[PDB]
Amino acid sequence: AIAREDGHLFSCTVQDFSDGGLGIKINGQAQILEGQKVNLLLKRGQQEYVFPTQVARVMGNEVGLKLMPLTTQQHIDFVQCTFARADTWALWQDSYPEDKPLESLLDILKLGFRGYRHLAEFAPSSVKGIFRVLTSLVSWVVSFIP
Amino acid sequence: NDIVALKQAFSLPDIDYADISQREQLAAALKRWPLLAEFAQ
Amino acid sequence: PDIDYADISQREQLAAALKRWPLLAEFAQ
Amino acid sequence: RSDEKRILSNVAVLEGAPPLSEHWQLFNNNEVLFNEARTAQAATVVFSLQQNAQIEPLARSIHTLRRQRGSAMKILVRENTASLRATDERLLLACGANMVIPWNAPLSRCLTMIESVQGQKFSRYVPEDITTLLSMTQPLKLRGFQKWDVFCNAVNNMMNNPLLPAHGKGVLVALRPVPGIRVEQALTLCRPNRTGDIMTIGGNRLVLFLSFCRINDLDTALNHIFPLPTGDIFSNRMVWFEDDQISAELVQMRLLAPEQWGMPLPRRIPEPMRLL
Amino acid sequence: EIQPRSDEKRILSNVAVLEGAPPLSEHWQLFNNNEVLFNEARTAQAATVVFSLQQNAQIEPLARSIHTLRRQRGSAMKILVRENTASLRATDERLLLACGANMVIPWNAPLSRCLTMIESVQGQKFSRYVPEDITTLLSMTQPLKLRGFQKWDVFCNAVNNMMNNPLLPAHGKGVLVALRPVPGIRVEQALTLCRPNRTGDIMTIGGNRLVLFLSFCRINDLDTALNHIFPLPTGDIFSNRMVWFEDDQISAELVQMRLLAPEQWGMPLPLTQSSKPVINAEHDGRHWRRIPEPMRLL
Amino acid sequence: AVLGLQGVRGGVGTTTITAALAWSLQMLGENVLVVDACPDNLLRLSFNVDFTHRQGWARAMLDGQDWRDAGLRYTSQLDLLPFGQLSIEEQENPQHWQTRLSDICSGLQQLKASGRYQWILIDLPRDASQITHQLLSLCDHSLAIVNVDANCHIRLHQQALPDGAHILINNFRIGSQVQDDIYQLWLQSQRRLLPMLIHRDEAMAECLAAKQPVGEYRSDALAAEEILTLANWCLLNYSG
Amino acid sequence: AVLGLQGVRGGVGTTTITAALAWSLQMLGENVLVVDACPDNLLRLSFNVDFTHRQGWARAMLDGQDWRDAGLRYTSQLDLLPFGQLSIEEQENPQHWQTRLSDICSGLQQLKASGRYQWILIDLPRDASQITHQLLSLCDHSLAIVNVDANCHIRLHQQALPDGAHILINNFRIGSQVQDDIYQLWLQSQRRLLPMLIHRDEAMAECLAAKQPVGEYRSDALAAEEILTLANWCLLNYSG
Amino acid sequence: DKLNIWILDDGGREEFRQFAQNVGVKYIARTTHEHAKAGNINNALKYAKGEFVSIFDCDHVPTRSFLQMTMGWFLKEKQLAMMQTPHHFFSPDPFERNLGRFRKTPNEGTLFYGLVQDGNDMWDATFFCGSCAVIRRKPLDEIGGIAVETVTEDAHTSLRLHRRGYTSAYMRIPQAAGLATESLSAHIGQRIRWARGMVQIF
Ligand SMILES: Nc1nc2c(ncn2[C@@H]2O[C@@H]3COP(=O)(O)O[C@H]4[C@@H](O)[C@H](n5cnc6c(=O)[nH]c(N)nc65)O[C@@H]4COP(=O)(O)O[C@H]3[C@H]2O)c(=O)[nH]1
Ligand SMILES: Nc1nc2c(ncn2[C@@H]2O[C@@H]3COP(=O)(O)O[C@H]4[C@@H](O)[C@H](n5cnc6c(=O)[nH]c(N)nc65)O[C@@H]4COP(=O)(O)O[C@H]3[C@H]2O)c(=O)[nH]1
Ligand SMILES: Nc1nc2c(ncn2[C@@H]2O[C@@H]3COP(=O)(O)O[C@H]4[C@@H](O)[C@H](n5cnc6c(=O)[nH]c(N)nc65)O[C@@H]4COP(=O)(O)O[C@H]3[C@H]2O)c(=O)[nH]1
Ligand SMILES: Nc1nc2c(ncn2[C@@H]2O[C@@H]3COP(=O)(O)O[C@H]4[C@@H](O)[C@H](n5cnc6c(=O)[nH]c(N)nc65)O[C@@H]4COP(=O)(O)O[C@H]3[C@H]2O)c(=O)[nH]1
Ligand SMILES: Nc1ncnc2c1ncn2[C@@H]1O[C@H](COP(=O)(O)OP(=O)(O)OP(=O)(O)O)[C@@H](O)[C@H]1O
Ligand SMILES: Nc1ncnc2c1ncn2[C@@H]1O[C@H](COP(=O)(O)OP(=O)(O)OP(=O)(O)O)[C@@H](O)[C@H]1O
Ligand SMILES: [Mg+2]
Ligand SMILES: [Mg+2]
Repeated sequence: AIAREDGHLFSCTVQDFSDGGLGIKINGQAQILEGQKVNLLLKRGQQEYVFPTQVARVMGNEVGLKLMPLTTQQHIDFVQCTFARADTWALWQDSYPEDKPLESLLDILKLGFRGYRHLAEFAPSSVKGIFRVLTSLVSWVVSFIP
Repeated sequence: NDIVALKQAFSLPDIDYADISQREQLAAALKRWPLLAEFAQ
Repeated sequence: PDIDYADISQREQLAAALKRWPLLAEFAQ
Repeated sequence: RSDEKRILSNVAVLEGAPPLSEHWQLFNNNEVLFNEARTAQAATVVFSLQQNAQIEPLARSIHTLRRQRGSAMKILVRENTASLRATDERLLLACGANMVIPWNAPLSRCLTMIESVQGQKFSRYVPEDITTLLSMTQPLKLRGFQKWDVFCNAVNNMMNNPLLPAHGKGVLVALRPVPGIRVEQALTLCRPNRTGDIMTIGGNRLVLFLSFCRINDLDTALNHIFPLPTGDIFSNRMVWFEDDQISAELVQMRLLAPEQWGMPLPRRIPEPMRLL
Repeated sequence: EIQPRSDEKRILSNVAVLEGAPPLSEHWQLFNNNEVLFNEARTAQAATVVFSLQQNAQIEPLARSIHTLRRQRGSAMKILVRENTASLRATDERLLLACGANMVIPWNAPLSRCLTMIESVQGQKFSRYVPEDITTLLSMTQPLKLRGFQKWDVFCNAVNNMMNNPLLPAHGKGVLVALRPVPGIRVEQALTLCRPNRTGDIMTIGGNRLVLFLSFCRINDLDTALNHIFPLPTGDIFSNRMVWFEDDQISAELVQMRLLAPEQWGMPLPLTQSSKPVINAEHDGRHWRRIPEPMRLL
Repeated sequence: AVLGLQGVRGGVGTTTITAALAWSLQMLGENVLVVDACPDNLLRLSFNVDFTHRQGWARAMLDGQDWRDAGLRYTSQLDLLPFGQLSIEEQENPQHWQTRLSDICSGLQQLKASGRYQWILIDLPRDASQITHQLLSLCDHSLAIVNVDANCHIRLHQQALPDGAHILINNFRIGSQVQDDIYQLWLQSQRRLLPMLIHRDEAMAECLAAKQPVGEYRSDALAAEEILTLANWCLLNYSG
Repeated sequence: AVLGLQGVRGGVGTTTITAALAWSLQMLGENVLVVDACPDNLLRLSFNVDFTHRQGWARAMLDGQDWRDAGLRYTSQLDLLPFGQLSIEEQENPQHWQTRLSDICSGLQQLKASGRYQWILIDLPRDASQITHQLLSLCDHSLAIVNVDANCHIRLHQQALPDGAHILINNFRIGSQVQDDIYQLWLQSQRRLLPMLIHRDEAMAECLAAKQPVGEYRSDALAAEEILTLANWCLLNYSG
Repeated sequence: DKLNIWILDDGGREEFRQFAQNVGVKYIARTTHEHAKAGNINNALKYAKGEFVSIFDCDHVPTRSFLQMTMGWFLKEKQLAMMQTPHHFFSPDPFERNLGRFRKTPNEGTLFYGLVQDGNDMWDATFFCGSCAVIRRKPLDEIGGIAVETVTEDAHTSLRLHRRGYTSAYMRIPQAAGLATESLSAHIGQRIRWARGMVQIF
């Protein structure tokens, strides 16, 4: 939830967090502007914590927040509500997609093609430039003719 | 609900979680406010 | 109680407040 | 030298507290204090600001004191009630005041601040002409809605003024209204209160310039200006408060052709029923 | 003279000084704490350095850093300390000013007044004298170093030694107050009802009169100290008071006190006698709470 | 089901929460009748009823008329039954009419048995009168409205909540240390505490000034969403 | 002399304001007696009285004892007369004892005529009981406590304040638009409104949890200063 | 009462000293900088007085359940002398960052800390991996502290503990997350150091 200085509260969904900011999504862009101070309400279980924030970006539903200088207790609470949660990393590892050898081969082939295209722009030894451009040219021509 | 998420994710049905931070905060609160201390004990 | 709603429309801020909130306007008529 | 320890102060500086030391003299108003400080050389003069109207005569007195008497004298202005702006404080500092003590600081903080200025000399330059200092209080003298060209000219003239603080001349704000309301309706819901605040509309944007407003205290000014909360009326906000940024935005606003500009335009009721 | 002043407009401030506001100009450089800021300021010559104070534990290291900056980078520099929430006593502010700080900004002043005070010090040269030895300044911050009841002899000697210390503010050393108890209760009983909190607070009993010396206490805030070290309602335990807050007055009163005969001096009641409180009040830790007692309305 | 909302003390937000809950229930498709039992007669104003409208069930029964004529149709899925205006003499002499309002209990029972209204919300005072006890007995379930403060902490230890009533927290504030301490104590000591709490939101303060429920006045407010959560909880748990 | 503080609505802060005003008046040198007329009996807990102390003037009168032995001394210039803890059965049926508490009027008359007490603050409830009417009748002056919100704005137009009562504002917020509108309307319309108001302060929220008056709990707090200003106003105006 | 947090600084930086003073945790800044991290930990052990020592890297943030999920086995097996916890990286690794597959492909090190250490657990060969671990101080004092010979000191001290008869354990739940290498060069360098240490141990 987000708290404004006039006393209006609106719900939001935190989508990403960092050391000094958060990213939230609001269904309809209730009330926020790109410099306003906002109190951010985070819940760890049944306990709610308040953190002062400043709005950095508003792009419709998505809003970027910047954390204000926090005290030590606020730092501890923020870490306990964002980083030191005993559910983020386990679910992160459990959300990894399984292994599909054929899709993996296709991805690695695309990665090699992307690397060749990357080297088709810069070249340490100038001569290699022409050869790399030729390889990329023929490769994408073939890709267009699968 | 982090511990609940862990229990739902990877077994752990018999590990009773001792939230010592909540207990310490509650003890400090009981020390700070005599009304709460009077009603609790 | 002592309520004096006479000459209540002669101020701009009070007029705006009465326009915003129907309850205050309803009481002030 | 001789009266360095002496502290000539107004009565209202101490909220009833007794003279804290032997070196304290209490005066009724900042006129007898001025006359007594004229004879002083290195004393500490603590004025008092009760109401707004006192700023100009107090500035004149501070100017005369810092001119006739050198850099040894310490001049402090203790503000007792919220009767001062940032521009007025800058004027008082320019006229020769060591520092202005805010009303937020209680008596003990004020006494520590008085101890702070001891042994210090006023090395800043105080101009001989006083009118050129008072002219810097409000240089715009133009309120309300202005057309695009007039707005840009006024702001550009303010930016080019050499006798104004750098990066502290004002704030230029561009407001993009939420869909469903035009810019003319936003202009109607816009009532600037000060003399140096101007507004304009062009290209589905409402552009404000608040004179001498600081970037931090922008939401307060906007809340004063608009009747509804700022956030239910506008979707995005762009702010320029540095001189280079404001100048760049102005020169990017002049390349807006007309016909893209703007001018001001000249509940459920329950019904009775029988329950059954 | 540090002749070159090329960074006369550069503002090196702790990130906490700007309470989330964007840097006002291109001249503002922000730092995370007051140790990176000190490292960068060791190379400046005329910049404004704004420190942020949030705890009392970081006053001595901040004092040392300010002392080093002032004794090495000359007088052209401008050192400001911005107290954020609450961290300072008057003595700590005096120590910071004596170490080399131009101005300490109280937490009561909001951000805008803080910025105006920052700009107020521009172009000014620190012309005060900063001693080479920091230990003397650190010792000035607490010159009594004994708390609680003291004998009439020890009390008089300690107060006189404090008043004879030249490295202390004139007419700002403390308040000497003599309290005459309410006729219903005696003076040892009044001694039992006083619980000094700070190290430099002392008291003694003699001649039906309780005298207190509160170190570095101003006259205008004597009632706050008395309310802190006595059941809040002063006047239910003392009848009248005599206050001395000037060096000459305190010295004369000490001279008068020294003439009291030793037979009229007091001693604390034995701990066995500390069974029934003198009045209806209990000292649960560091606070006085008055316990209601039964009575009959007339 | 018939749900009665009562507060441990005045000023907790029982009328505002009643109006918001009725609006959220009618928003989910449930027919709702909202009944005001508080003599102050302030629930009618949240549904854009004029102040001068003195008609109500209590005034109907105190004039010899029929109390069914006093109902109001706010939406097709929401009907309102105001208490009715009482004169100053009647307000200052509550003993001359509090025993004459007993006829409402049988009517409310027959309304419950009719089946037209899937929910009958009652706004109850805490005057310890006969009518309050009778109507609270008519309630299938009840909610106790409290704020997290010392007053409610004392009251919960010295006064009897309705049998089976759950505790609903209103006016949950921001940055109150004592509130956090009391809430921590309640999370362990109180077993009837609901898992959802209403916050101190300006929308709730403004809704009565606009003579609308908070959901109608401002659907993006956090209070409206929390009242919707309460309505879902009531559907899942107070169905029968 | 006798100053009765009554709230236009429950939860406005009558008890805490009464305790703070008593503390400030006794700090100004006045002998003060506080009488808790509210049956909930919460005023005693602001003066460090144990929750298990059931005695009071009302309990003494119900049990047949003497109410003069139910007084508590806090300071030399502040005395407290608690209501006393009533049983659950007594709370459920208030009509069994509301008519048995008449001698308190004569007792307060005797205390007023005695001259021992310069101020007798009475914390009155809002229940339209006979005892509250009698206590208001014996009160020389009245203070009506309101919050700046829609509820109190409506109530000031439909319920009768005690004659000669002055309205006191509590729980005043910062940056609330509807509150500002109502406050300006009251300044231009309410003739009985006092020039002083009390802002929402965490000190007033923590004082009851610390079982102390706000002046004793935190004398530097803004609410304490406002209560001191109100006490000075009462001394200058309500003395005679 | 039974948790002491120490900040060990080999740079003698005053900012860390002030931060430790402000937050209330311990601080040690040794005068002689020898044996690098192993020597720092040994000097810290010379002052710390606790039954268990848990080593955390600077970028690894523990969850609040770490000690409760870890300490159970130390009270069940008296011979246990080392417990290991997975290394998780919320920062994108050079592969994930450059190749654009961050949450799609698993991390480079999640095969090791997800399957290989769990396999080593059966054969009692779960070696110390630097961070996210607990070592009983009584066994660790017998071996003379953290081994200082190789550049991979954790594996060496775990090998010594296993050669003195003490066992080891592994817990699968990720309870600490750190920062991945910021570039391909950093990954190459850290792998080179690990390989050099392992060949030195061999
Ligand atoms: N352009 C512009 N900027 C605005 C306006 N209102 C506020 N600000 C900005 O916001 C700052 C804070 O003003 P405040 O909070 O109202 O606090 C104000 C207020 O309490 C008082 N004050 C200043 N001028 C007036 C005035 O004309 N009337 C009243 N009643 N108070 C004033 O002095 C305080 C300090 O104000 P400043 O130092 O000037 O600093 C002002 C200014 O930078 C506005 O209408 N236009
Ligand atoms: N809260 C608040 N309100 C603000 C502020 N700035 C302007 N206003 C409002 O705008 C009105 C007109 O101010 P103005 O056009 O600058 O014209 C002003 C200005 O020239 C002067 N004035 C009043 N107070 C101050 C002050 O503190 N400093 C200065 N420099 N001028 C002041 O008196 C004129 C009339 O002022 P008012 O009668 O007070 O009426 C003021 C006040 O209600 C602000 O910062 N805060
Ligand atoms: N000898 C003595 N003097 C006392 C005592 N209590 C108050 N004073 C005097 O009263 C002044 C105001 O203190 P305050 O109103 O409590 O307001 C205080 C308080 O909020 C805070 N403060 C200062 N020292 C401490 C401390 O050790 N602990 C806490 N918690 N706050 C402190 O700083 C404010 C300013 O205090 P100072 O600058 O020291 O100035 C103090 C001091 O001169 C006491 O027990 N002994
Ligand atoms: N409100 C208030 N209370 C006062 C004041 N002076 C003393 N006290 C009380 O006295 C207690 C003991 O302070 P101390 O012995 O000087 O020992 C103090 C002191 O050495 C230090 N401290 C805390 N705040 C400050 C501060 O602002 N300045 C300085 N120099 N030291 C401080 O922390 C120690 C513990 O202080 P606390 O835990 O807060 O507990 C403090 C506080 O409750 C005052 O001016 N105002
Ligand atoms: N969650 C909330 N946030 C902010 N204000 C609220 C909230 N809930 C209620 N209020 C406000 O509290 C005031 C009183 O609440 P309400 O009108 O519901 O009275 P009540 O306590 O239920 O009944 P009564 O006052 O008759 O005892 C109103 O002005 C209302 O707008
Ligand atoms: N100005 C204030 N700021 C903050 N909290 C306040 C303020 N005034 C009162 N409170 C808090 O409001 C709560 C209830 O107030 P109080 O008990 O005085 O009201 P009341 O009118 O006596 O209620 P009741 O109807 O239960 O007798 C308490 O927790 C109190 O601390
Ligand atoms: Mg109601
Ligand atoms: Mg009450």
